[PDB]
This record gives sequence, structure tokens and C-alpha cells, in this order.
Amino acid sequence: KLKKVLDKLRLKRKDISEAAETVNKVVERLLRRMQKRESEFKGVEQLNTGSYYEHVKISAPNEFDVMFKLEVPRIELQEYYETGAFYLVKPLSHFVLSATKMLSKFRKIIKEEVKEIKDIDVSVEKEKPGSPAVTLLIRNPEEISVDIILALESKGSWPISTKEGLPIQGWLGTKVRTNLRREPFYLVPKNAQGETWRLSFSHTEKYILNNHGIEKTCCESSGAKCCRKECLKLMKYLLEQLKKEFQELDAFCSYHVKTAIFHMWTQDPQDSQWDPRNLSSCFDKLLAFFLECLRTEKLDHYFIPKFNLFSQELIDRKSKEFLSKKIEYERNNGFPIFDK
Amino acid sequence: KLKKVLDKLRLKRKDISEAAETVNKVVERLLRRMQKRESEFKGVEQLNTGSYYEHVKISAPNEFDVMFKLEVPRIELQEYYETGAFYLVKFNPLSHFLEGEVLSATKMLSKFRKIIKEEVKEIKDIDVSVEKEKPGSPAVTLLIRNPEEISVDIILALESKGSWPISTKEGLPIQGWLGTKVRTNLRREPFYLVPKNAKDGNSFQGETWRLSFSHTEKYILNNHGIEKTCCESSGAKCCRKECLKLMKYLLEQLKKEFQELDAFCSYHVKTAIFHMWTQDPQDSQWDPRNLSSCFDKLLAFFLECLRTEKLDHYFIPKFNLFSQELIDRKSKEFLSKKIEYERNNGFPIFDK
DNA sequence: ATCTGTACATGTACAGAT
DNA sequence: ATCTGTACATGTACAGAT
DNA sequence: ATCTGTACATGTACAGAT
DNA sequence: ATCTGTACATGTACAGAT
Ligand SMILES: Nc1nc2c(ncn2[C@@H]2O[C@H](COP(=O)(O)CP(=O)(O)OP(=O)(O)O)[C@@H](O)[C@H]2OP(=O)(O)OC[C@H]2O[C@@H](n3cnc4c(N)ncnc43)[C@H](O)[C@@H]2O)c(=O)[nH]1
Ligand SMILES: Nc1nc2c(ncn2[C@@H]2O[C@H](COP(=O)(O)CP(=O)(O)OP(=O)(O)O)[C@@H](O)[C@H]2OP(=O)(O)OC[C@H]2O[C@@H](n3cnc4c(N)ncnc43)[C@H](O)[C@@H]2O)c(=O)[nH]1
Ligand SMILES: [Mg+2]
Ligand SMILES: [Mg+2]
Ligand SMILES: [Mg+2]
Ligand SMILES: [Zn+2]
Ligand SMILES: [Zn+2]
Repeated sequence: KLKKVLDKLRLKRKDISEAAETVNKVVERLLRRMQKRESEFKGVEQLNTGSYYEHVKISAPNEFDVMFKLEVPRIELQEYYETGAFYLVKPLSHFVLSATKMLSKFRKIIKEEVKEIKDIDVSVEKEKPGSPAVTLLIRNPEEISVDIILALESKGSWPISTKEGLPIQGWLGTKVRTNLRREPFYLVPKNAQGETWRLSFSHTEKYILNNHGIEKTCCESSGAKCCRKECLKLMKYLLEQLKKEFQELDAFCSYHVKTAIFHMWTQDPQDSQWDPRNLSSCFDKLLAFFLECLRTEKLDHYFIPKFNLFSQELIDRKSKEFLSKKIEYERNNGFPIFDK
Repeated sequence: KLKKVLDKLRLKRKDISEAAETVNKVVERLLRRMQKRESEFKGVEQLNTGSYYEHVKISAPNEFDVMFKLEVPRIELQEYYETGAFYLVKFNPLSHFLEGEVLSATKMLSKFRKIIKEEVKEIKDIDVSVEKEKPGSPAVTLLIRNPEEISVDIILALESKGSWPISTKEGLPIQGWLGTKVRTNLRREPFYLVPKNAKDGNSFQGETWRLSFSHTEKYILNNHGIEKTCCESSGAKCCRKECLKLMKYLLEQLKKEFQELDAFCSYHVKTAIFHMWTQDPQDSQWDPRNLSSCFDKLLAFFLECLRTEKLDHYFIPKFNLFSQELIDRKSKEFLSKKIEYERNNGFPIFDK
């Protein structure tokens, strides 16, 4: 079934162990260098985010996301247009706090430190505009990416654009939501302008992934297992496979699928609506939801409701119809792409 | 119905507001006086516990429980004869209470009590005295006349941040109800020790402390569902707390009429219902529409505890609150007859 | 001048009041 | 159904201390 | 302030039971 | 084939020591 696919996607203990040991060496070293120097990033703290740390990494342990976040007292935001997600922001003297200038110095430091590593085969990938990350390419056994993500940490209440976000009230509840919104919020230097930062809720997304049930015992050793994470794996795999074959899908990414499933988990809050016995129905209903997002050109950021990830401005109508045909096809033919 | 009883039991906002305003003044003042330097209790922090703070206080807001707890870093416990709940404490602002390396409960309580009495004398704004010391209490109890009687128990507590004592390893069996993450997190919170302060005449009388988990009990009362939305504004209401109120009321009413029941206390009913909440973890087994069944099944459980002389501390499984050594079988049979009677005759005592 | 333990400012769940 | 007082958790301002 | 030790949740691998 | 129990591996929060 889709069970055999999940078997293939399942990471191996051996591989996890080998990847993690190399990754931690490099990260531990980068993190130390940010402290030890008369460095403007002294104080930066490490936060592990994304799939591997959410336990929804598929295929291989080869992509790791780490936040190097820095406490910045009493900063003042100004929303960059009515975009909801992008802001100007107001030790760091030489960086309005310019995202690009801060990222550059951060990146310079990392590059320098990477040169000094003689026990691991590791380089710094050429910069992509649009990435807030300094990406490391590690080879030692085989290929592993590590994104080192610079983040400002603010302790204020979250910005107004998120007031109506995180609609978990009927699923995870009001106490969970109030507590989550008492955690700090993050600003990440995302930039295709050079002074614009972007809100990040990776920390919150991680908590949700690991506390995802309406029952406190969902997926615990004295609870019942659900198939919420397995659906997310399957959906991510369908996208990766399609994306590797079709250049038309360059504008799509796994965050789109993650956002979609957060909305489905809200819409279907009950653990019994994600029974492992109903993996197919569950996967199928997720596809149907994703297709509706494509058809209506609408997939709101889960934390920032006015920010449409499927706006015309971000992803072209044709790209959306293209992905629809390809999903509808896979869906109506037993997912041939799951075999390749 | 039982609904009409709960109507009577429901506290009133007016009463809550008047009681709370006076109580907080007194407590805030006592807490400040503890913080004056060359007080052995400098550092003590306030923790509100018990019914009122659990929202299961019934009838009137006239009893408040407050913990004045003090962090004591380097701590060695010694269990008092395999009892599970009682300990000597060992190893400084506390210098004067030490007998060799042993922290004297009674000496510490006495000084605490002396301070409080002194501070209470200086309050001319509120009518408040210190109740005569009751054997077995870790508390300095304040009697306030707000033209209404209000008790405040100020409970002296040691706070240890270490892992909880081994006697609790098998306690707090919430795994199938609240879950493993909740349990792990709760067990990462500190544990508390309060003076046992018995007047029996047994060895180590004045140096024996007792474990308290009031802080944990509070969290459970306010996060009591298998669903995170139990009793929230986008969830379904349960009758878990309402059963606890009803059971508490049946005991209070009986206790106020019968001296035979002096050995019984509300903690017995609280412990019983914690076991029932574990046994029946699903929110749907505490549907408000099934209040009678729910109340009835709790009574039946409590009666079985009385008949078999067994009600294990929820946190300390080997400590039987209904042992022969604590409460007489005759006392237990007496309470059984009275409950069985109320149960089989429309609860006439709810009408008094 | 800088630092800080204390108290205030802000936000919301719970439950009672309307 | 909507409104409201209390309790509680977290952030931040500041007179008195250094 | 940084570091380590402890405890346990979330995983995977595999054998015996169903 | 699926479930259950055990073993083995990693991540992560926090307390006590330095
Ligand atoms: N993390 C993240 N990615 C986002 C966001 N908005 C769009 N994206 C893009 O979606 C993809 C997801 O990348 P990740 O690997 O981080 C997500 P995962 O849960 O680990 O899942 P898989 O590893 O299984 O896929 C990427 O293509 C994102 O493109 P990008 O935004 O340029 O990401 C570049 C890298 O920088 C980090 N990063 C990006 N956005 C953020 C963010 N908001 N907060 C923190 N880190 C971020 C990350 O390492 C990424 O790989 C979005 O909000 N978050
Ligand atoms: N809390 C508590 N009480 C216990 C315990 N073992 C016996 N008791 C006695 O039961 C009664 C319940 O006292 P509370 O008022 O704290 C319980 P509530 O949920 O607030 O319910 P109501 O206020 O609606 O009744 C008391 O009579 C206890 O008597 P005690 O134990 O001799 O102590 C007298 C007072 O001291 C405080 N106190 C008692 N035990 C503790 C404790 N373990 N931790 C902290 N404070 C405690 C309390 O103020 C009591 O009134 C037991 O384990 N817990
Ligand atoms: Mg990733
Ligand atoms: Mg990544
Ligand atoms: Mg009391
Ligand atoms: Zn689950
Ligand atoms: Zn409830």
C-alpha cells in the first residue's frame, strides 16, 4: 500500500547516527566561534528546527536546519507594505538594521571557521539570494546539507499580523495557543529589500509537530498512534519526486505542503480522523485539500493569515495548473511516481 | 437535580472579590516581612494551592491555602522507616534550626509562627488573629473577620529541585490519561516538604517532614482532560470538577454533624477522584449529561476503598491513607453506612 | 553614571454575572 | 450568548543602591 | 557563564506472538 | 501480514558543579 512507500522513506538508525555525529561536530564548532571571538554574535544560541528534528525527514538524513538566534532588546518593527510577513527592524552598531549587512558578516565568520576544519569534508555553498541561510555541504560519507539560519529573537508580544494566526483553539486549545504566543518570535534575514527581515515560527512548528494531537497521548507509549506525520511524509515525497522530474515546479517547496497539512489538522482536529487504519482516506483527503488550494490559488500562511503563499505574485497560474494535472494524474493511477 | 446542589455550592463574584482583596493584603504583607534581612526566611516564595486556586472551593470563599516555600540547595533525605511520605532532612540562614546535620521541622515552624504572630499584631486595618496551633498541621492559620469568617493556612515548605524521592517512582500514574510528556514535565518541577508536626510522642517527632505535591495537584485540577480542550471555550465541558465538589460537600456536611468522622478530610476524596480520573481517562466518561452516573460511580469507588481499608496516596503508592494505623475500621464502617444511606435516599443531607 | 530587585503593564483562561 | 473580576505568567520601568 | 549528568521522549531494528 | 516487547540511538530540558 502506501505502507510500503513509508517503509522506503523511513530513515535508518545507522545513517541517522553517522550523519548526526558529523553534523554536530561542525555545528558545535561554528557555535563556539560565534561566542569566543570579540564577535558581534556573542550570545547567539542554537535551536534545531525542520524535518529531521520534527521526525518527518524522509529518504535519508541529509538535510539539517539549525537556527543561530540572538536576543535583541526592545526592537521596533515596521511592516514592509501590507505583506504581513516582512518588516524593517529598528554590539550590532555597524549593521535601520540591515539584514544583508548582518548576514554578510555572519557568513564571513562561518566561511573563515569552515576553512579551519581539517577532519570533515565541508564547504560553504555559493549564496542564493532569497535564502536567509548559510548552507554547508558536507561529504564525509556522502551528501549532507546544513542550513545555518541567522535569527533575531524578540520577547515582545507577536506582531499584529499574527493576531488571527495559529488557529489551534479547537484542536490544541486556548492554553496551548496562549503559551505558544508567550514564547518569543523570530526574524530571519530573507531577501530577494536588503533591510527586510521575515517572521519565522520554526520553533512553534516544531512544538506542533511533536504535540500534534487533540489527546495528550496521541503517539505516546500509553496512547494510540495516528498517521498525521505519515501523511506529511507522503505528501512531501510526492512533491520531491515531481519536483525532481519537472522544472515547471521550481516555485513549489515543502513549506507549501507543511502549511497545507497544518490547515487540514485544524479542519480535522480529532485523532480518530487520522487513524493509521485510514492512511489512504487521510492521504487522499489531503491531496484533495491541496488541489483546492491550487484551484482557488489560496494557501494562507498558518501564522500570518493575510499572506497568501499561492498569490499570483509568488507562483504563476500556469505553474499551479501544471502541478494540479500532475497530482490529479498520480492520484488517479495508483501513484506511479512512488515507484521510481 | 444534582445541578441544583451545584447552584447552591457555586461561589459568588461579590463574595470572591471581598474575600480575595482582604486575603491578598494580609498575605502580601506577611510575605514582605519574611523578606527583611536577618530573617531566616529571606528568599521564601509564595505559591497558592488548594481548592480556591483549583476552582473547587464550595459554598463560600472562606478557606485559602498558601505555601511559603524556601529553596534549600544541598539536601539529603532519609526516609522515616519505609513510610514513603515522611523524611528527615540533612546537610546558613537556617543555622539555628540545625541539630547536628538535621533540620528540625518544629524549630523552623516555631520561628516562622513567631514572626507571623508579630506581623499580624501590626495590622490594624483588618480584623485578623492567629489560630491556636493544631497538632498535625504544617500551617500557621489566620482567622480573618471580613465581617465574615475566613481562614488562611500559611504553609511552610522546603523546596528541592532534585529528582523526586524513589517512593514516588510508581506514583502519578497519568500515562493513559494526561500522558508521558505531561508526567515527565511534572516530575521535572520541584518537590515540597512540609513539617509533619505530630504530637504523638514517637521518635524523630520534631524533625520529620512530609512530601507535598499541592503544586502538581493544582496543575492536574486545571489541566484535567485527555483532550487539551476539555472545559475550554472551543472544547466540551466535563463534570470532573463538579463530581469533586459534590463528593467534598457530602463529606463536609457529614463531618459537621458527626464527630465519628473526625479522622476523615477532603484530601481523602481528592485522592479517590484522582484514582477514578485515571481509571476512566476519557472525557466522554465525564459527560455533564451523566453527572449522576459519574457521581454515583465515585461514591461506589470510595465505598470500596472504605470496605477494603485501602486508599493509596496518588503520588506515593505504598502510603495507605486508610491504613488501620491512621483510621479505625469502626470509623470506616460508620462513614460507609452514612454514604450508603445518603446514596439510597435522595441525599437528604444536600438539603440541610 | 550604571545596575537592579520590585512592582507595574499586558494579556488571557476560567468561571460567574448579565 | 456576551461581559467581567480574579489569578497567573511574562515583559519592562525605575527609585534607590552601587 | 559554560559544561556535564540524568532522565525520558521520539525514533528504528528485529524476534516472537497474534 | 500486523502487533508487541526489547534493545539500541538520538535529541532535549534542566539541575548542580565548575
Ligand atoms: N524553513 C522554512 N522554509 C521555508 C519557509 N518559507 C518557504 N520555505 C521554503 O520551503 C523549503 C523548506 O525548507 P526546510 O528544509 O527548512 C523545511 P523542513 O521542515 O526541514 O523540510 P524538508 O527539509 O524535508 O524539506 C525551503 O525550500 C524554503 O526555501 P527558503 O525559505 O529559501 O529556505 C532556505 C533555508 O533557510 C532556512 N529557512 C528558510 N526560511 C526560514 C524561516 N522562515 N525560518 C527559519 N529558517 C528558514 C531553512 O533552513 C531553509 O532550508 C519558512 O518559513 N521556513
Ligand atoms: N492539602 C492537603 N491536605 C491534607 C493532606 N493530608 C491531609 N490533609 C488534610 O486534609 C484537609 C485538606 O486541606 P486543604 O485545604 O489544603 C485541601 P483543599 O483542596 O484546599 O480543600 P478544602 O480547602 O475545600 O477543604 C486539611 O484538613 C488537611 O489537614 P492537615 O494535612 O493536617 O493540614 C492542615 C492545613 O495545612 C495545609 N496542608 C495540609 N496538607 C498539606 C500538604 N500536603 N501540602 C501543603 N499544605 C498542606 C492546608 O492548608 C490544610 O488545610 C495533604 O497531603 N494535602
Ligand atoms: Mg529541512
Ligand atoms: Mg533545509
Ligand atoms: Mg486548608
Ligand atoms: Zn499522533
Ligand atoms: Zn473538563
